[PDB]
Amino acid sequence: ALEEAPWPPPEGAFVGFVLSRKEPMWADLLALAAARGGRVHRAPEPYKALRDLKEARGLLAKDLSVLALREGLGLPPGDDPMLLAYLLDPSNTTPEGVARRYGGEWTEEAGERAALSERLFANLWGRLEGEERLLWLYREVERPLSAVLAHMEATGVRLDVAYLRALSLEVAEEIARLEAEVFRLAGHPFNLNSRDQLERVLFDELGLPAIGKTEKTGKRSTSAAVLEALREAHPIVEKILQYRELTKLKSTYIDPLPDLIHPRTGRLHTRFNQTATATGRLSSSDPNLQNIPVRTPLGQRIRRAFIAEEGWLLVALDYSQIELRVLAHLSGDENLIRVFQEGRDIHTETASWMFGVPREAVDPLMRRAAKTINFGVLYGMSAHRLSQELAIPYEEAQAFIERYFQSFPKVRAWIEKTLEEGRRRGYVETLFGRRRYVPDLEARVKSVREAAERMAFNMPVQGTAADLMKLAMVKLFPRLEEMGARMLLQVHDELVLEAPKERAEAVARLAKEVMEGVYPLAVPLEVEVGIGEDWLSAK
DNA sequence: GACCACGGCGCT
DNA sequence: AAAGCGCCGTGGTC
Ligand SMILES: [Mg+2]
Ligand SMILES: [Mg+2]
Repeated sequence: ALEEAPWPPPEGAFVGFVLSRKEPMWADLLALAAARGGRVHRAPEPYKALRDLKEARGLLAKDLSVLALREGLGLPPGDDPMLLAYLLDPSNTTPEGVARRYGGEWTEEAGERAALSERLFANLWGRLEGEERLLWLYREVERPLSAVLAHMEATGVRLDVAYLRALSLEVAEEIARLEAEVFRLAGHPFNLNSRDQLERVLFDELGLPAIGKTEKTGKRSTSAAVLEALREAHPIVEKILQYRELTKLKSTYIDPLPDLIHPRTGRLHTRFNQTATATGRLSSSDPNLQNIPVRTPLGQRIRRAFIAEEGWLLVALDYSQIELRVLAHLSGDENLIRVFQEGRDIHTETASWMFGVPREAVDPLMRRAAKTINFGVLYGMSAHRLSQELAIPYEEAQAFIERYFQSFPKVRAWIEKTLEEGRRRGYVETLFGRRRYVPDLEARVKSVREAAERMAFNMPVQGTAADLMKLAMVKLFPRLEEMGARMLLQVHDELVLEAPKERAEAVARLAKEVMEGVYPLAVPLEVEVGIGEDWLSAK
């Protein structure tokens, strides 16, 4: 029930391929095949074979499409059963799993993969039968978006290598001064990178009171938060906090990034994973460029390393208070929609409160602090943690939480409805109908249940913002190609583009408009836009 | 070398 | 009682 034919596969066939490694940009195409009707075609010389295809249909189409772009081809990605599955159940994140759940085994033979892609698409496509809403998301968002992600990955972003190279030597020296002090304070050297060794030193050798425990092993935590609480109990704590910062940045960004520069491009190429999140957001792997530093001074110094090619400019666009505007539209809370209809900003307002300064005195750093608070409280943070963090009394934190929700009466009602329906149906959905199954909504253990609920009511808000960003990327991409501009990165509610200096303004202008008008809501969407030679200056 | 579980921590 | 991610050392394998 599956014969073999000479390479030349008929049009519309599903491809199957094997890579030396999972990164499309660094991978060696080991094998390539195709499956159609009831037979399979294997290419004797894979690279040569790529030229024959007109489209990539099958598991991980975008990835082969990326490698294709890397070789000068324009093979756009088409149907991909992974996208259908992801839409049926966001827990379908890997081929291994999707193949086992929907009909087969993910092997290492290209032929078998092409055959697998075909039968999988057939079964999954049959399951979406009637799911008009998921069908809309597939054809109007996911499938086209895959093409967008391909170009983004293949294009990559420029990095100032010698800059980070020198930054490394500089920080290494500061790390040395910090570890050296810590050791003097402890009275003896030990591996500071080891949480276990630091536990003993802090809680046994020194007489510092433990503040909390780790989740799976119950050890006394040495988290930055636990360290905050002990900042004044001993001189060694501040030191460890700075060591933690520097080494985190150094080992995670400063040193690894310069070594990931592809030779044929001289740019960094990240993976944009389309089926890896339970809410519908994307993620970046290998170089995960969705978590590049930005808070601290050294963090900012690192972001300054992402630069535009000579003669071009980076254009950074970011939705304003994105998830709050979504909540207003989902909850229907008129007081909250009025906030936006009146051009207000909850982050600036919370910041004003936090630091005891008039709005107009809040800086971007203070406002950034307030966002974690606003979203922390919205999504479930406890009075206890809130009081701890802000460093205020329990009652003062308990009051803020009360006022917050009392101020937007409809939000809690919406939350409550999202859960009831979630309990009955077994899943929750976004504005466009993206679904996430949350069975634990009925666990008989409060601990597990309430955690399940927090995950449950957050999905529609985070997911909807995701649908929006993806939709916008799909509408924006073609407009950019015609203007000679390129899309480089996506950071959940942010886009980083690269445009020739003579068009950077028109591009910024166009992107902003495209994004703000993506899908009109009961509240306007505002996009902040910036232009500059490096990512930091862009925003 | 190649992986994994964890505690941590960078970003949204 | 914030949610969603991926990556880095440490320990401990294999
Ligand atoms: Mg934003
Ligand atoms: Mg953002």
